[PDB]
Amino acid sequence: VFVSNGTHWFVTQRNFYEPQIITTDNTFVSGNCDVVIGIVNNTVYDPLQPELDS
Amino acid sequence: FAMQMAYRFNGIGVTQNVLYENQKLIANQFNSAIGKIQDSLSSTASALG
Repeated sequence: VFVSNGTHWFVTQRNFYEPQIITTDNTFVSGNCDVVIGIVNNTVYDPLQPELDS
Repeated sequence: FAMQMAYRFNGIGVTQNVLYENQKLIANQFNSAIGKIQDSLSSTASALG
């Protein structure tokens, strides 16, 4: 599930609060932001970015 | 409740984006199907058989 500690957005396993920083590894894409009732804006981190920035 | 029903979809092996991208359709089908229960129970006493 996505959750917020009031400042930052995390994804957690459902049955035990363990906050993981949101990435392309723990999330999957579908479509665009128009179709969903209740979607929120946030960054999603790309683990390949610092590997490509080097 | 739209996030609970996205767990219910994940449980049956339908990927949860299928709910959020069809949420008005799924809500209107649930609301219409709840409408049919009233007509069934009102019209046909042998439903309680």
